[PDB]
Amino acid sequence: LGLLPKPEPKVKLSNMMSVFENDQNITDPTAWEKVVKDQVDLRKRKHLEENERRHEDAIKRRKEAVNMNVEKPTVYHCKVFQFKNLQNPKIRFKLKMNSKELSLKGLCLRIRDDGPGIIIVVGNEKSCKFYENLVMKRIKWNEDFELHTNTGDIKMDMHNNSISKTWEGYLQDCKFKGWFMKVCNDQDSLLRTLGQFDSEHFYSPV
RNA sequence: AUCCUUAUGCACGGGAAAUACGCAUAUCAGUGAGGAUUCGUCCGAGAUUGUGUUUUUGCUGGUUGAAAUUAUAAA
RNA sequence: GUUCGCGAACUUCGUGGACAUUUGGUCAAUUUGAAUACAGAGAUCAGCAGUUCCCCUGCAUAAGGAUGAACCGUUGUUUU
Repeated sequence: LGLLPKPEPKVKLSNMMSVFENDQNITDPTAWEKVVKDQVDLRKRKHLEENERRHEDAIKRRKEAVNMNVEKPTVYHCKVFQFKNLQNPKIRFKLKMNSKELSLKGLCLRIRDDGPGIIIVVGNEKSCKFYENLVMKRIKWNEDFELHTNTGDIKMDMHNNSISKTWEGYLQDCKFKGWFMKVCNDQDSLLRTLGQFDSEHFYSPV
């Protein structure tokens, strides 16, 4: 009740020989072949083009969508860990980038660079879990690594270093505005820093 | 950001089948349908009824035949 | 009586069989107030898509994993 488009015959290289609606099918053999192969390509290309378009639009959406979603978080899972040492760059990098990725409110404090330190990680539960996994399974805090400096590249054998999850709880409010990794010269300083969020307790002296 | 799992949705592509595939102001149904069994047990999702098509829906193309047939106008 | 056969002088005598019958056989159609018709009016070949179920492939969403990536992050005259 329209004739707004038209419906043609879907040829392929197995039909090819059997379609006669479109002309030239034996007349101009290679022309016909080109047409049919070309058609097939278009079909495939169209499919691929469609996929590409979808990919694009999704991407466009996602950026906007993230920005839009400033939802009010009802409850925050938290996990606070502590490590004997982290003179490795790699571990630090992991802690950073992962945190950045996962909207992970928290920090990683420590004493005297080489000394022991704490991580406090907070957010949605899945993210927290992921972080924990990264800490415990993915990273080896008992690995031997290299320090790159001007004086010389220093080998750091650390079989002694280890990592433990202290806490794994739910915090009434997450007072951590972001992920504020730090170092301190002393324990008192560290404590003070911790209490900037009105919460010292996360640390555990052993 | 990279790789994978599942489900789905959209499609390319490749197949098989339409004896199949629906629909319901229906009756029942994981608060058990229908089935297994070595008999101790086991699987666990439709069944009943009614009914619409079902040697097929929608469209295209050819040959043909069919009989396939040619405008006006001035000297 | 009507046929076929055989014995005696086509023709005739002597003789042995067999001898029903009709129903089941109306073209329709049109023009009638019997004529026209005349058996009664798309075929065949071939694509494609649809429907269902499957498998693959790429994309999307949901979820859910796994993994990577250096390095530290935030609460009295020259360097003021």
